[PDB]
Amino acid sequence: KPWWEDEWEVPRETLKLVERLGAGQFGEVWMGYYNGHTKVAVKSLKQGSMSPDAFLAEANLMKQLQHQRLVRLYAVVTQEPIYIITEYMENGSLVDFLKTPSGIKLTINKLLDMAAQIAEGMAFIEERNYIHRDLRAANILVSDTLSCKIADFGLARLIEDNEYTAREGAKFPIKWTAPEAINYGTFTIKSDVWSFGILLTEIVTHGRIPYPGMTNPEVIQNLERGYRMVRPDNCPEELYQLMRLCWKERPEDRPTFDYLRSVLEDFFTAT
Ligand SMILES: COc1ccc2c(c1)c(-c1cc3nccnc3[nH]1)cn2C
Repeated sequence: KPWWEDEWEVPRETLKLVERLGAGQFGEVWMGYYNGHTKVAVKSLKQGSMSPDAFLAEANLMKQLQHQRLVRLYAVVTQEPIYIITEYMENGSLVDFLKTPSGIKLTINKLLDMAAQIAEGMAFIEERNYIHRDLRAANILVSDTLSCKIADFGLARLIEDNEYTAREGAKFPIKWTAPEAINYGTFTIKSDVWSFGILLTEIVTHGRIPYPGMTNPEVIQNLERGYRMVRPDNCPEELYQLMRLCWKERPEDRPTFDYLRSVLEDFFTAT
């Protein structure tokens, strides 16, 4: 729909940017208020840094993916500078939160709780025939009530047929990305499952970088041998064995996201 007819389009006057949370190559991220009272997060596009159409594609995708466990699109300003306005998450990135004084005091119980909420969000995505492709602690946001939500749908895709294949020159974070997606550029919901496995190590290690003390080539090489990530410190063996299902050699052998939720809910209540 055209902006003058789009229900997500708002006048720019309704927004007040209060505090800059981040700045990068492609724009900024602010905490602000909509109509005076409603805390929102504003992502503004740096005019010229990238394509307005490419920028907005993230918003259009969020129109299709609405759920309590996914960070919600709030509105767009489609005149330059382009704004994407979203649900505000008071506790920010999971990778950052786990490192704060509060984050540090969480029981393994609450950690499993959180892990279950993420998998619940991914189950909705799995069921809607989407993939995320960028799943990792840095892209999970945390509310003021210590609940978690999927974020960053920049690379997220709808799957008409089974697979989305990226460019041959396309490059992805090597520690989080499934072998097939690194090697062949082929992504499926199953390659998100692999990332989920890695994310579990970030949760239990409180946001430490995966594969401690290993370069990418060493990581790619260990995997090809049949090795997986060394048991993280203080990791329940149950959770570790769950990570392992996520890291199965064949995509189709990796569990569903609905299975992972249900399993993580059993771990959680049993503690
Ligand atoms: C740059 O990363 C940060 C650092 C601190 C932060 C943030 C992001 C956020 C935050 C970023 C963010 N982005 C979208 C929707 N909700 C959000 N909440 C809140 N705090 C307190």
